[PDB]
Order: sequence, then C-alpha cells, then structure tokens
Amino acid sequence: DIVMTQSPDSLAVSLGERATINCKSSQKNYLAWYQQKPGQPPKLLIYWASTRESGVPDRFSGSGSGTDFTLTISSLQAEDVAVYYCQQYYSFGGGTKVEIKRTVAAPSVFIFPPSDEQLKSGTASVVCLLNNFYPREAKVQWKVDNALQSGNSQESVTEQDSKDSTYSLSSTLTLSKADYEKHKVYACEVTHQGLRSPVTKSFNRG
Amino acid sequence: DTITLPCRPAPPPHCSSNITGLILTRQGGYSNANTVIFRPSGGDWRDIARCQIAGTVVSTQLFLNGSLAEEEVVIRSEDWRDNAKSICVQLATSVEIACTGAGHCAISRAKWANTLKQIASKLREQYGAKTIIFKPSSGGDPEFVNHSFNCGGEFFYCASTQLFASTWF
Amino acid sequence: QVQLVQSGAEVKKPGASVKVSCKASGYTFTGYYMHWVRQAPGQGLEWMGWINPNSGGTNYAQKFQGRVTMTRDTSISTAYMELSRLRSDDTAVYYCAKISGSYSFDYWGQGTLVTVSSASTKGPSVFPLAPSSKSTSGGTAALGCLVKDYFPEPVTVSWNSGALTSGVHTFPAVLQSSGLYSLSSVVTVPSSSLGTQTYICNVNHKPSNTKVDKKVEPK
Ligand SMILES: *[C@@H]1O[C@H](CO)[C@@H](O)[C@H](O)[C@H]1NC(C)=O
Ligand SMILES: *[C@@H]1O[C@H](CO)[C@@H](O)[C@H](O)[C@H]1NC(C)=O
Repeated sequence: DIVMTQSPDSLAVSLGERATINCKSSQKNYLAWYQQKPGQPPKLLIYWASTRESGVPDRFSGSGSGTDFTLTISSLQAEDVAVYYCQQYYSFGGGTKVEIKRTVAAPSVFIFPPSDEQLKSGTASVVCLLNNFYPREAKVQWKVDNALQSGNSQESVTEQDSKDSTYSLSSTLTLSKADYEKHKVYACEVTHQGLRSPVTKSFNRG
Repeated sequence: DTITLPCRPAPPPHCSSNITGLILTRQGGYSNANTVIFRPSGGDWRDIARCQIAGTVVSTQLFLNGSLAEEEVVIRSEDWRDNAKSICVQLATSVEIACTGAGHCAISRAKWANTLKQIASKLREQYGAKTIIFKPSSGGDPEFVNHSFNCGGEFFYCASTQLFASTWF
Repeated sequence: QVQLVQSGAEVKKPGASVKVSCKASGYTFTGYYMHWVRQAPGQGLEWMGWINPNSGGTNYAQKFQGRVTMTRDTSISTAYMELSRLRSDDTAVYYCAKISGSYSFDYWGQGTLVTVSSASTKGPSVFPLAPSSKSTSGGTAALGCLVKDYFPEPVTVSWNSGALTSGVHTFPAVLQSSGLYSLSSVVTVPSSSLGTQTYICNVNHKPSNTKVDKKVEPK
C-alpha cells in the first residue's frame, strides 16, 4: 500500500492544446486512469498504464514505467473538463482538476446590505458578489468601520461557466442584528489579477 | 502451555494432523506506523489451491499434512504489493495438532510461538518492516472464518482466534 | 451489460449506523472482488476495503477497522457496506466498485450520499438581494435571493419560472456553523429594466415541502 502523488492538482489548458498529468508512487505496470464529472462515478479511461478502454477517444493516452506515469490529452475538448485520478493497486491519486484556460476577466463587484425582512428575524447577512471573472484566484476581505473581519464570512464559487468559461464568487458576512446596528460602514475589498488595484464596494447602513 | 481450539463437531482422535503451513492476508490501509498486520486469508479456495503445498486433506487457513519446506520457513505470493493476493507460508517443522475427541483440538503454545517468530522474521524481511502483528480473521463464511478441514468424509470447524493474536518486533 | 445499482441517499445522526447496499447484475457475482470507495464532497477517492463474494472474506483499510462491516448475499447478488459510530466527517458519497482482471475498476455504482448531521429537516427563509445604485456597474444591475437556513440539501432556484436564464448564477450551498445550509442566486440584468420588468426568484425545497416565489424590487 503506497502513496500516489498527482501533479499538478489543477491544470488549465486552452482549447485544442495538449494536457499532461503526472502521477508518481512513493515506492508489468498496473496503473489506471479515471475521468470524473460532477454527480457521476469515476469512469475508467486507461488501464495497464497505456491500454485504452473501449469507446475512449484516441486523444487519450498514457505512458510511463516503474514509478513515473503520464496521462496525455492531445487536443483538449470542452467535454474533457473533469477531474482525473490515477490508481495503482487500491491507492488513488489526489486528483487533477482540468479546466478551460481563457484570457483574464476582471470581476464586477456588487454589495448587498441586509434586507429589512431578514433584520426582523435577528440576524444580518451582507453579501459581496464577484461576477464573471477569470482566473479563479481572488481574495475578498470584509471591513466594518475600517476593521478587518475574521471568522464571520463564508465564500462559495461556481463551477466554470460552460458558455464563457468564467467563475463567479459570493461571500457572505454574517452578523447578529445587534452587532450590525452598532457600526456604520460595511465594505468588501476584492483583489484579482484583472484589476490594476483592489476594488472596494461599500455602503453606509441607512 | 496449551492452546485449545473449540471445534464443531468433535473431531475424532485419528483426525490429529501436522500443520505444514498457513495462508495469510496482509491488512490494507495505511497506518504506516512501521507495523504490518496479518490475518488468516480473506480469500477462498483459489488462494488455497494456488499455494501448491496442500496435500490430500482439504483445509482452510492452516495446511494439514501437506508439503514441508526443505530447510527454513519459506513464504511466497503472486504479488507482494497486492493485499488481495494471499501469502503462502510453508513451514519447515510441522506443528502437531492433537484432537482429543471432546470438542477441541490442542496445539503446543511453545511450538506455535516459535513458528510465528520464524514466520515474522521472514515477513519482516519481505516487507522491510520492524513490527509484525498477527490478528484474527476479518470474518466471512464459517468454512473460512474458522480453520476448517475434511477428515473421514466429515467437515469440521475450529475457531482459530487464539492462534493469531501476537506481536513481534 | 454490467450494472451496479446502489441504495438511496441517507441522513443520519452522529453515532448512528448506515447500511449501503449495491446490487450487481450482468456478470458472475462470485467471480470478482467488490471494493468500497468513498468521496467526501469536493475531495478525493478513499479506499475502504474489499470483500470476496465467494467466501465473504474481507480486508478493510486500517482507518475503518472496527467501524466498517462488509457482507454480501449471493442469492440476490447484493453487497452491503455498513459504517457505524458515524461522525460528521463521514459525510461522503459511497461507491461499490467491481475489480477487473486488469486490477482496475471498470464498473462503479452510481454512489450513495451519506450525510451525517444533528440538524432536523427545515425549510429555507428567502430574502431579497435588492438592486440598488450600489449594484449598478453600467449599464448592468445585479439582484438576487439569499436562501438561508435549510436542511437538508438540495434547494432548487429558478427566475421568472424559467423565462430568465441568461445572466443567472446559483452558488453551491455553504454549511453554516448551525448545521443548516444557505446559498445565493443572482442575476445580472439591464438597469433600464428595473421599474418595467418584475423579477421573481422561485425556490423549492422538496424535503420540507417549501415553495416560495419572492419578488425582488429596486431599493
Ligand atoms: C507428524 O509427522 C510425524 C513424522 O512424519 C508423524 O510420525 C506424526 O504422526 C505426524 N503427526 C500426526 C498427528 O499425524
Ligand atoms: C494427517 O495424518 C495423520 C497420520 O497419517 C492421519 O491420521 C490424519 O487423519 C491426517 N489428517 C487428516 C485431516 O486426515
């Protein structure tokens, strides 16, 4: 029982370009490669390191021997976006998520104060929306009367848009009604490589 | 002392045999605490038949009245790296198992511990470990979770728990 | 054709026990070992152990020794996985998988989501994310719905009963520290449409029989 290490953990490839995934064991060749899409079990692509399962397009190939092994997609298609796992004996690799690489799109940033309906219930949720950006990496920081917040927000990211290949992100700052009514300025500051400098959207409660 | 195994039904005294080998499964998962656990085989008759040390008597877990090794205890496997392939252990010195006829079979505790120590030493060198733990069966049907054997047209089931419960550094 | 059909999703309290089944068809059931692999949401694949259908012998990964029990019934070609003393980090999709002669898994069950939680079934409250001048970058205005404090998953969100799909984003639910989920659904629309076009987010939560049609209004 060995450890399979997959590199890289995430791989963004332009349409039509070559994708290579590497997998090495910490120790013939019984390596298998699998493709997993959302809501579905893994699907066997390659076994015996290089033998292709039936019905599996030619653009998938594997190679390697001993301890180094490679999966290659020679011409990436939109349908090949998935997570790929290697497997040797009953040890799985950590997975490699394969996505479409596109040019940089800066997020459009919106902030939403809590609704009056919510304030009657006892809590207050402020929502920051970063819409249609690429790539995924983005830093959202909540500031309340210039005080950086910690441990009171949660983030959620969409999967890559099938149409334009961007991501969206929503961060929610959750405060009790009391804490919310004892401060004035709420702001989310967004950092993303598509922006010359970080962007702050804010509002004054009231 | 004496390790007594309960058997159902009671084996007659003439069913006393010599243990010539056994068949083990290596416990999967990680742990990676520098220890390797072994249990009696979680396989079936294919695992047993492919050891090629059986003899005429049909048995599980332990080989009765089978082939003995030439000099040292010798272990074999179709693939050491596949915890689904069993590990055939062939003894060089048989261990007598005496059936009294009252419903239990007895083996000498000293003879068994010395056999396990030699098995552990051969297992220790094959898996490059430091600690070898023997644990009882993981479960299964009665013929395989027990040490079961054929004698005189009757089938016997003996609990082997007390035989696989030791640690060896 | 080989088919592995597993039992339905389950919700269980911490410390209980779940018993997942997996019915095999199209091949000699006793001829191949059956493995169990689980996958925490958004995580990798974790092998749990194998079972020999011919003998019932098993070999569990050391993590699950004492908690896991694999059995099978050859007369109905069904394999069983039972996990006991459940914790929250046992929440995962559970798969049976049939090994092949190439030591690969060519056939998998469809998966069995097992959620471990102390929460009770609760329908969501849905609050508007109102379009304002603070959500008007353009040109474009953003508006939405906050679907808060529900259990279990999932909720479904649509806008104007399917007549508004362009520009919609519905985010994956986050698990709050209360044990209840919440998510957001947002849409970008022309700011000239505010005042002439009505926007209604339609929220359904089957397990609680909740249906809400919330009208999102400017300011
Ligand atoms: C074990 O082997 C010895 C020598 O081959 C033999 O005399 C003895 O009877 C055997 N034990 C049994 C229980 O048959
Ligand atoms: C093993 O050998 C002994 C001596 O020949 C014999 O009496 C005994 O029946 C054999 N074991 C079995 C299980 O038949």
